[PDB]
Amino acid sequence: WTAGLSSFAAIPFAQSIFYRLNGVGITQQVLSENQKLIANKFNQALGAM
Amino acid sequence: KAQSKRSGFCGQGTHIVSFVVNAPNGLYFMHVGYYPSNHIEVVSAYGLCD
Amino acid sequence: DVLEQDAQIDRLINGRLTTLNAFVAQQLVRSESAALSAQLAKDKVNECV
Repeated sequence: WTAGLSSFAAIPFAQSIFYRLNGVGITQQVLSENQKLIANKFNQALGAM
Repeated sequence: KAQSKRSGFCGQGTHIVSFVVNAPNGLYFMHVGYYPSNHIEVVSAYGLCD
Repeated sequence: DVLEQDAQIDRLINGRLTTLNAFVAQQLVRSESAALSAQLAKDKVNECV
């Protein structure tokens, strides 16, 4: 979680990826919630590796 | 010069202030380290939407 | 003959110890490089991971 600093959290890993992605790239929640395959695209890259 | 507020390059944990004094044939550092030493589980909400 | 063999043993011992000294020196350099790389690794884990 971007908001949490040096603290334990109980969130799904995909939600944690979204918080990091929002900080890394300025994409609005509507833009992030479009195809919803953004995490799947990461999985395809991980599978190729 | 300033609190690190980042990865702990200096004292373990958050480092409030660090003081440096000369050492024989070198420099000795005395950073201050904050340790929680206790954790209590609290259920929390992501604010609210209206 | 034993007297000549003892002289041959002497030079062989001198060669072996010098080769061991070079091997130990290389290991000492490797350990110093490992300490620097381990410090880099700890910083990398905290900064990126």
